[PDB]
Amino acid sequence: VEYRNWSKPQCQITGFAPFSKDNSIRLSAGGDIWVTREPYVSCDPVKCYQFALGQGTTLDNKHSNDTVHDRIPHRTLLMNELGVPFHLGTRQVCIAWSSSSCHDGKAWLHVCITGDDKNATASFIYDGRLVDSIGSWSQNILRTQESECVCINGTCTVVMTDGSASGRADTRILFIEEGKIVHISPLAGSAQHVEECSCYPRYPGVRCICRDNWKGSNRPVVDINMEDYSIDSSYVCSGLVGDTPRNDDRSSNSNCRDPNNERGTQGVKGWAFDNGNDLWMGRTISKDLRSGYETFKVIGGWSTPNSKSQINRQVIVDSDNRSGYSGIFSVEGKSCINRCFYVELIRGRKQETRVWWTSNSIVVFCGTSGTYGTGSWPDGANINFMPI
Amino acid sequence: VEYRNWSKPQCQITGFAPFSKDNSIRLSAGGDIWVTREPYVSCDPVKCYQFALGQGTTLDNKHSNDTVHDRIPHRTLLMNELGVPFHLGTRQVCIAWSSSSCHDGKAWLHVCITGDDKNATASFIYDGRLVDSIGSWSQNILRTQESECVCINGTCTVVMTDGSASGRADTRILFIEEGKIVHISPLAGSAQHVEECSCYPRYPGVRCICRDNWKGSNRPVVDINMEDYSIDSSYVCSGLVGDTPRNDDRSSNSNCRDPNNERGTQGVKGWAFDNGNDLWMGRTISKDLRSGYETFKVIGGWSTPNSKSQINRQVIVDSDNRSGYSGIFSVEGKSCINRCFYVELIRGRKQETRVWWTSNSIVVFCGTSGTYGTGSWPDGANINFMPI
Amino acid sequence: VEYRNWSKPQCQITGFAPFSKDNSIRLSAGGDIWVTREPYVSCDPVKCYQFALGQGTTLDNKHSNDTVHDRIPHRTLLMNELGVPFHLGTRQVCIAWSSSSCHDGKAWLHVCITGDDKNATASFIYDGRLVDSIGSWSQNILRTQESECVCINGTCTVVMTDGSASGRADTRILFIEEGKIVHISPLAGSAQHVEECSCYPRYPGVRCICRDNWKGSNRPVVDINMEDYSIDSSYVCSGLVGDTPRNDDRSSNSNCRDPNNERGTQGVKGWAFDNGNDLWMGRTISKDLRSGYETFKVIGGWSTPNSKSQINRQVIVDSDNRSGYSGIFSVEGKSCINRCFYVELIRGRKQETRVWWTSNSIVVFCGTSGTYGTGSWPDGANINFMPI
Amino acid sequence: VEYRNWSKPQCQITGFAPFSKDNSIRLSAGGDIWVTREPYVSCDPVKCYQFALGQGTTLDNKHSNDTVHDRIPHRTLLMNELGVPFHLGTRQVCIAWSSSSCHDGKAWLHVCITGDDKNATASFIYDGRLVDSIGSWSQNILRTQESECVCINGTCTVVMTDGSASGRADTRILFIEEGKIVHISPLAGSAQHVEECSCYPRYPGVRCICRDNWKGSNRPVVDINMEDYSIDSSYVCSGLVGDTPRNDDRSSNSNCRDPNNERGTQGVKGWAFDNGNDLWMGRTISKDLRSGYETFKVIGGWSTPNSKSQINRQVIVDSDNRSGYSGIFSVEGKSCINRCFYVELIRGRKQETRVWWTSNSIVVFCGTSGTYGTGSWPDGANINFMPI
Ligand SMILES: *[C@@H]1O[C@H](CO[C@H]2O[C@@H](C)[C@@H](O)[C@@H](O)[C@@H]2O)[C@@H](O[C@@H]2O[C@H](CO)[C@@H](O[C@@H]3O[C@H](CO)[C@@H](O)[C@H](O)[C@@H]3O)[C@H](O)[C@H]2NC(C)=O)[C@H](O)[C@H]1NC(C)=O
Ligand SMILES: *[C@@H]1O[C@H](CO[C@H]2O[C@@H](C)[C@@H](O)[C@@H](O)[C@@H]2O)[C@@H](O[C@@H]2O[C@H](CO)[C@@H](O[C@@H]3O[C@H](CO)[C@@H](O)[C@H](O)[C@@H]3O)[C@H](O)[C@H]2NC(C)=O)[C@H](O)[C@H]1NC(C)=O
Ligand SMILES: *[C@@H]1O[C@H](CO[C@H]2O[C@@H](C)[C@@H](O)[C@@H](O)[C@@H]2O)[C@@H](O[C@@H]2O[C@H](CO)[C@@H](O[C@@H]3O[C@H](CO)[C@@H](O)[C@H](O)[C@@H]3O)[C@H](O)[C@H]2NC(C)=O)[C@H](O)[C@H]1NC(C)=O
Ligand SMILES: *[C@@H]1O[C@H](CO[C@H]2O[C@@H](C)[C@@H](O)[C@@H](O)[C@@H]2O)[C@@H](O[C@@H]2O[C@H](CO)[C@@H](O[C@@H]3O[C@H](CO)[C@@H](O)[C@H](O)[C@@H]3O)[C@H](O)[C@H]2NC(C)=O)[C@H](O)[C@H]1NC(C)=O
Ligand SMILES: *[C@@H]1O[C@H](CO)[C@@H](O[C@@H]2O[C@H](CO)[C@@H](O)[C@H](O)[C@H]2NC(C)=O)[C@H](O)[C@H]1NC(C)=O
Ligand SMILES: *[C@@H]1O[C@H](CO)[C@@H](O[C@@H]2O[C@H](CO)[C@@H](O)[C@H](O)[C@H]2NC(C)=O)[C@H](O)[C@H]1NC(C)=O
Ligand SMILES: *[C@@H]1O[C@H](CO)[C@@H](O[C@@H]2O[C@H](CO)[C@@H](O)[C@H](O)[C@H]2NC(C)=O)[C@H](O)[C@H]1NC(C)=O
Ligand SMILES: *[C@@H]1O[C@H](CO)[C@@H](O[C@@H]2O[C@H](CO)[C@@H](O)[C@H](O)[C@H]2NC(C)=O)[C@H](O)[C@H]1NC(C)=O
Ligand SMILES: *[C@@H]1O[C@H](CO)[C@@H](O[C@@H]2O[C@H](CO)[C@@H](O)[C@H](O)[C@H]2NC(C)=O)[C@H](O)[C@H]1NC(C)=O
Ligand SMILES: *[C@@H]1O[C@H](CO)[C@@H](O[C@@H]2O[C@H](CO)[C@@H](O)[C@H](O)[C@H]2NC(C)=O)[C@H](O)[C@H]1NC(C)=O
Ligand SMILES: *[C@@H]1O[C@H](CO)[C@@H](O[C@@H]2O[C@H](CO)[C@@H](O)[C@H](O)[C@H]2NC(C)=O)[C@H](O)[C@H]1NC(C)=O
Ligand SMILES: *[C@@H]1O[C@H](CO)[C@@H](O[C@@H]2O[C@H](CO)[C@@H](O)[C@H](O)[C@H]2NC(C)=O)[C@H](O)[C@H]1NC(C)=O
Ligand SMILES: CC(=O)Nc1ccc(C(=O)O)cc1NC(=O)C[NH3+]
Ligand SMILES: CC(=O)Nc1ccc(C(=O)O)cc1NC(=O)C[NH3+]
Ligand SMILES: CC(=O)Nc1ccc(C(=O)O)cc1NC(=O)C[NH3+]
Ligand SMILES: CC(=O)Nc1ccc(C(=O)O)cc1NC(=O)C[NH3+]
Ligand SMILES: [Ca+2]
Ligand SMILES: [Ca+2]
Ligand SMILES: [Ca+2]
Ligand SMILES: [Ca+2]
Repeated sequence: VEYRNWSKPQCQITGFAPFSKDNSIRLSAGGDIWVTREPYVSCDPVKCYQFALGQGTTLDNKHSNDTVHDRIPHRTLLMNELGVPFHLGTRQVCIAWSSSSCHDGKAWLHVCITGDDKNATASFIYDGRLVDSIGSWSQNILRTQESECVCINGTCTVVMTDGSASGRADTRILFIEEGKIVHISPLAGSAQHVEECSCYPRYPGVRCICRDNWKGSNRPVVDINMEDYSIDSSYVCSGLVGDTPRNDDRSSNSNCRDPNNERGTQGVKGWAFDNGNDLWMGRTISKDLRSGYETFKVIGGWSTPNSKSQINRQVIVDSDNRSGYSGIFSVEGKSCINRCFYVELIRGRKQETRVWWTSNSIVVFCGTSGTYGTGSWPDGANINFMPI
Repeated sequence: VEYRNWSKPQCQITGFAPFSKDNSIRLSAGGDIWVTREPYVSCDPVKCYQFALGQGTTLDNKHSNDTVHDRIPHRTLLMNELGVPFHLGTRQVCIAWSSSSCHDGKAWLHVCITGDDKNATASFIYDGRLVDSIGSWSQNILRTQESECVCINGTCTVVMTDGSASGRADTRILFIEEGKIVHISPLAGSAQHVEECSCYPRYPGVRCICRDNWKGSNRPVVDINMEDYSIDSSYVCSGLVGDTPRNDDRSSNSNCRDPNNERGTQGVKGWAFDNGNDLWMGRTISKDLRSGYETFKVIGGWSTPNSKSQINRQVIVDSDNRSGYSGIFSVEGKSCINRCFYVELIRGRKQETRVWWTSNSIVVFCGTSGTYGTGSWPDGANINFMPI
Repeated sequence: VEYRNWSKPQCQITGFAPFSKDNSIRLSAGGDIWVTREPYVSCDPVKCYQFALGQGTTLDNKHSNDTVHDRIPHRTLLMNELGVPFHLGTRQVCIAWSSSSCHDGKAWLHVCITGDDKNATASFIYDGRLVDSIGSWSQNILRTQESECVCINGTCTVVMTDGSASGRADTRILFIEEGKIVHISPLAGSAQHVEECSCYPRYPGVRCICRDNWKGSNRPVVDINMEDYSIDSSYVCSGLVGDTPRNDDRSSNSNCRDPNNERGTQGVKGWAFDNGNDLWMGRTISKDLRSGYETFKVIGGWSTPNSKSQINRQVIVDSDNRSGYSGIFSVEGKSCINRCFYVELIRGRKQETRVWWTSNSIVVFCGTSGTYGTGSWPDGANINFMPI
Repeated sequence: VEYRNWSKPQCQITGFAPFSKDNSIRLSAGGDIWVTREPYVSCDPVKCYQFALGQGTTLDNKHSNDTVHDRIPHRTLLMNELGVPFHLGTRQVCIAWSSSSCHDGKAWLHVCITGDDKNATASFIYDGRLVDSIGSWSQNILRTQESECVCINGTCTVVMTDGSASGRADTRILFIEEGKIVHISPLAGSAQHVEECSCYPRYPGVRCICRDNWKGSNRPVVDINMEDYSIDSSYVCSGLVGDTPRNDDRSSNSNCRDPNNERGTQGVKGWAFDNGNDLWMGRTISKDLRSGYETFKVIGGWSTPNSKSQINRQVIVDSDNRSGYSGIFSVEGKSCINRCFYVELIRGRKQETRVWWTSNSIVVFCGTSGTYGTGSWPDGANINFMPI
């Protein structure tokens, strides 16, 4: 077993082909399936596994009541193979409410976070044993990537933030190799609030399209240099730019430099990636809520400030449907490394009222160089059918 | 791991011995088991796995209502080992309503199809990652083999059709090696409507006994040359010839050349195979419906037009029982490659009315050179016992 | 992987130590667990697996009604590891109502029998594929060992009988190597009715303590020579001799030669083994029914006709409890090959009336050279608790 | 595969980081999960597995009624990977009410105990087969470690006691290598009643912090020499000393030599470990009951009699919550061997009355050299939600 490093050109994609779905909510109406949220997937050198943060209970349990709450001690990192849902025999990889996982080539890595909001502990597990841990550095809800981290040449990198969500915070990028932290570096560059980074490998470094939860609808970029521990911020030029809440497409701005101050506050985890001066990107269909999902390439979306010219769009989830979080995950090809993405479709309480629980299901597509068609692959759970 | 190529003489069989059954419907009355249809099996160099197209739900679910519909986004390729039914921990290999799977020796291949009837995408997955994809080429429900494809010397071949079911259509045979499409060839020869091909390897090529859904009760043959990408049609000489609806055994014709124009329209996926001038073949017992199943060798059924002389018959499912789809699957012996076959036994709605769902179970036999006996191995689900 | 041959001295045992139990019935009252009967276990070079003949249904199913019947098409060979019960994800190894399984060293072997009582087929599966098959030879319920077969030097041997249960029958001993039958030999020696043989390896041959279901309470012996295909009968000298029904211990006879004609008819599968002139043996506690179980060595029980002198007894199941079938299974030690045994504890219909199903659970002990204590490890299912 | 021996310096810890939890009780309210108690975990060279003594039944079973009883024949050693709970497909490793398991490097070892209180049998299983067994030596409930045993250089060691709980007893330390007992040695030194030893490897020997159930609140030490078979007793100097019932922290004594005679009788399995003259140790928060849990290092707690000076405390379970048994388990690092610990959280009958069953769940932390935070990770099962 050699170490991962990703020195292959990114695959020239043409859109996204259908790749997987797990129907968690439908099956939850007839079967013992876990209550989760905040999902993600990450492929080890051999196969893709699907993660999520389960709430120490199953859906048709009485314990499902009030799962809208994000943090509880009885929360853990569920992990199965991609395709197989989170049933009663799923292992619980660690105690956690915030997470991230990667695979350096040799073995896994799971940064699991539990504890109180004021003082928390992030445990670093690698190869199955616990190797290190870190304390909160600002006493306000220490959180992490919420998706797959990336390891180049034996060294994994996960960005982490602790401070206030809608107010400035303290973010740093830890370089943790073999489960052991061998460096920490704070944020540098023009970004105002970095939360929930979707990070992909781009030789010889790492890139992150994150979540400004305080000042902007535009998305912060974070650039990590694995050979130097140097950090850099920016923003996505895309005039089309998409977080949620969002302003409007003809009234949205971005200069690639600083928050657009357009409904900035609040948001959702998202993703995007470059191709020269072009930017492939996902977004919910709506500016106001997390309903439906759409992908498209924005011409000059990576190098020209405020470019709002799009080519190649695909509806992933129909506008009359729910979505939520989402992140990108990349996988090595035998020639180039492709980039795929997952999309969490949340059902239940707060939005939906018949029921008192909150859980999600997933869908996932992958970049293709070939031709494709059309559709809308959503949840499919009649709320009147579902228990509670 | 070397590549498959199948350069062994086909085993001289004498009938079919009992091999497997999975009791899916019975167990569905007491346990969380998936709703499926369109099953099939395919043996990797080591063991046989059983596939099916599950409808994003379990049987004793409220989501089971109205599963007679063939296509929905919440449809996926379930896959377990042969014998173990599709329970709540079965992985969902991909999103799909139409499918096919093979194993080139090194790894698997799954051509999964989803999307709209007017524009669909067939995703090609190999070794776990997504390698290519293809768009619909005629805007009318792009479909595929519905059983195992065959790979000789590193190159897999799946025939595919898109166009109208009862009217002519556009069929081609794609040669897709390593998940990557490296050729496409359209249909050639005398066949009028090729759907649902049961294809087996016959060195140094591939043969397919399919489904003429528009003009004939006789079954179309398709011949693929792996070394040339050349195609050829014919029809099965068997005067006995069997699709469904079928005309009558004393009133059925076939000239090995073109549709018999005897109740031609509509049909069902089926199978058959040669042995010199002889043809071993399965068929439902009835001309009108898919009830019961029978196998037998037709003397001169492969080389003499309209031969209706049969030797060696076996009742697989009693005439007072249900059947449906069926396909052949072959497996290499340590001397010759045998040919086995599966039979889908569908229960539920449309035919059966007490319940509102549609699902199947399976049985499967294998060619033998030894002696055998008698029986009728069907479903076994008292509809009055079953939920809904 | 080399072939098994067993050229090690049998371990000098001193009684039986506790080894495993699977609580199938208790767990069946709260969980989806299979309905079975006729269990057995067999250790592959690495670990012990537990088999049984499940009735195509789960216990808290409505299909469980009337499972007292021994034969149905919807019957299969369930197989899990020893300890893990037969839950909804257990694979069904083949279609069968009568069975046997062994492991030649390289891979498994399962002689599975289905079909009609008048004409049946015994399918021979090895290494996962189907290699051969055999037809009934007398038109009256073709049956086999019902426990593990034994393979010495690449050649497996399973004894088989077809004919009437309580009247004479046609028994032969087939030598089936690599799934392929390479010889058959009929019965020889003094035995009158051989059914359900418990066969263990005794270099350089095989020995079987069976079930005379027509003329005797004494148990028939069967001796197979792997190097010659020669057969030999006898009977167990033990005056203590135990089948069921049995006569009485002070009124029981055996001359090691022919049926004692003492309640002879009917019986149950059982086991025993030699040690010089001594015979270790299991038996139900009662002469009339299958209730409780006891083991003990009978001094001179192997070489002296009618010896009824016992030393070293152990109650395995209390007299106020149920038992049933049982067989011996041996396992290689790093110095000598030990001999263990399983005991089927049947509950439900015929005997018990509250419920309408029939199923069993198991317990299993193993020979020890060390010291031991005392107990009674039975089922534990309150019939008033159980469903139906 | 080489043998374990543990010749690495113990890792200098700084407290305990969060490592795992399995939410068994919550999930038991919606799903088929086992009833257990007396849990523990033990890491094989590759991954950690979690053990427990299940009561031959599931929680929402009617058989769960009256599981407060410690011993029944229908009791077995459940074993899954750490994280995955004990669901219906968990294997039952052996019949047992008292247990211990270790891994010599090559394979496992399970000392399983069943039988009557007056005469019992402890079966020794290694590599899957049964190798030896031992009889009770005093006719009064033969018991063992109840946690992981330790094997240095091919030889495993489990301490064992048989005699009266609250009165003196007969304890010895058996050295059982390859499943075979190759020595036994009785207790030596100053200890009065040794029960439930938590034993960790400390090159080149083994150390055990046990349970004086008759004369003291202080905890007995047991020292085993693997190269000599020599034993030695002591007591923990910690004035803070903690068993339950306990006296009071300002009124508790210990001289490292003999029982403090302070509420001595009764107790609970516990743990502790040295670091020079310092002693890291767990304890329930309360002197009277098993509620809540706390860890801390006691300055001079290993070498100075009656030292009650503590530094570095952590609340693991809040004082308003339940705990119970607990043991230490160590795992090798790539530089030093760390020490972790598990904590059983029992719910149900005796204490809790709404329900009639008794079962536990678990939490588990691991030593860290890094920084940490704060919390209380308990069960989380609303007793009003739970069945029965
Ligand atoms: C789900 O929970 C809600 C409130 O959330 C918490 O409730 C706790 C106790 C627990 O479930 C935990 O999981 C959640 O964090 C329950 O809502 C209350 O239900 C009663 C039902 O009667 C409402 O009506 C009034 O209640 C009293 C008893 O409380 C009755 O005498 C009368 O009916 C009275 O009219 C009450 O106003 C509800 N409160 C809120 C804030 O909505 C809910 O019942 C539960 N539901 C389900 C389906 O599981
Ligand atoms: C299964 O579904 C049928 C119709 O199929 C769809 O129904 C939707 C809503 C959903 O289940 C989806 O899965 C299917 O695609 C249901 O049939 C209708 O049921 C009512 C029951 O009352 C019939 O009677 C009349 O209905 C109204 C309410 O609709 C009542 O006030 C009166 O009883 C009235 O007489 C109605 O005519 C049915 N329609 C059809 C086309 O048959 C069915 O109930 C459902 N069944 C089960 C057992 O799951
Ligand atoms: C289990 O089955 C028995 C008989 O065995 C078969 O039954 C079939 C239909 C199916 O279950 C299959 O699995 C078995 O091979 C059932 O017994 C009969 O039950 C009725 C119940 O009412 C008895 O009473 C009389 O029956 C009629 C309807 O049949 C009613 O109007 C009246 O109550 C009437 O008094 C009948 O005499 C029973 N027959 C026998 C031979 O015992 C049984 O009900 C079923 N039980 C359970 C708990 O699953
Ligand atoms: C759980 O068990 C208790 C007692 O424990 C044992 O019970 C056996 C039979 C079995 O469950 C085994 O698992 C346990 O070791 C049951 O308690 C008794 O229940 C009755 C219920 O009615 C109480 O009231 C009186 O009982 C008679 C019938 O026994 C009725 O006519 C009247 O109601 C009468 O007032 C009785 O006093 C209880 N005994 C004790 C010692 O508490 C319990 O019912 C059962 N419960 C559950 C929820 O599973
Ligand atoms: C990235 O990893 C691969 C794995 O070794 C390194 O390149 C391969 O390594 C050898 C020789 O370099 C052979 O496996 C192939 O020639 C290389 N590629 C592949 C796909 O096999 C590569 O050197 C590493 N990257 C860097 C920048 O050092
Ligand atoms: C990943 O590994 C390669 C493999 O060694 C690194 O490339 C080497 O760089 C060092 C000095 O920095 C040289 O000694 C080697 O000769 C270079 N390459 C190879 C293929 O040998 C590369 O820097 C690493 N990547 C990162 C991001 O640190
Ligand atoms: C089909 O595959 C086999 C796998 O290699 C090729 O034949 C075997 O290969 C070698 C030498 O040819 C040995 O494994 C045996 O002599 C061959 N057969 C078997 C069953 O082992 C074979 O050459 C391939 N077919 C063709 C037409 O090239
Ligand atoms: C499968 O592989 C064999 C193995 O090479 C092919 O047979 C060879 O054909 C080429 C030229 O076509 C020759 O160079 C080889 O010498 C031939 N055989 C062998 C055993 O070496 C065969 O064509 C392939 N089958 C198909 C259907 O393409
Ligand atoms: C039975 O099988 C074993 C497996 O090979 C044969 O004996 C072993 O084989 C070699 C050399 O004979 C070594 O593995 C050991 O010396 C033998 N025993 C063991 C336990 O390892 C043995 O020869 C076979 N029996 C006969 C009768 O030929
Ligand atoms: C099991 O195998 C051994 C291993 O060969 C057999 O013993 C050999 O017998 C042949 C002639 O019968 C000789 O050529 C060998 O030299 C003998 N033994 C060995 C260890 O080489 C033995 O017969 C076989 N057992 C059975 C029951 O057939
Ligand atoms: C404990 O086990 C290890 C496993 O072999 C022994 O030390 C290692 O063994 C070799 C040479 O000694 C190499 O694997 C490393 O140098 C050693 N340590 C490790 C972590 O790999 C060691 O000798 C054994 N202990 C004793 C006391 O003999
Ligand atoms: C564990 O194993 C080592 C490895 O051999 C033991 O150390 C050896 O002791 C013997 C004599 O007692 C010497 O022959 C070796 O040369 C010593 N060490 C090594 C690394 O070779 C050690 O005693 C064993 N541990 C225990 C607790 O018994
Ligand atoms: C730790 C935690 O609660 N994470 C969240 C989960 C969901 C969630 C959400 O959007 O529902 C918000 C959360 N907060 C953040 O991630 C802050 N960036
Ligand atoms: C895509 C799709 O719906 N496939 C079918 C499934 C079943 C089905 C059937 O016969 O029930 C028919 C289908 N149509 C075709 O296969 C056309 N050849
Ligand atoms: C084929 C079949 O029915 N086997 C039996 C099962 C159980 C059974 C029994 O004893 O319940 C009897 C059977 N008959 C035989 O084995 C004849 N020796
Ligand atoms: C064999 C057995 O019953 N073990 C116990 C389990 C639990 C238990 C307890 O504390 O609930 C006590 C037991 N007795 C002992 O361990 C004596 N040290
Ligand atoms: Ca925002
Ligand atoms: Ca037709
Ligand atoms: Ca008899
Ligand atoms: Ca005490």
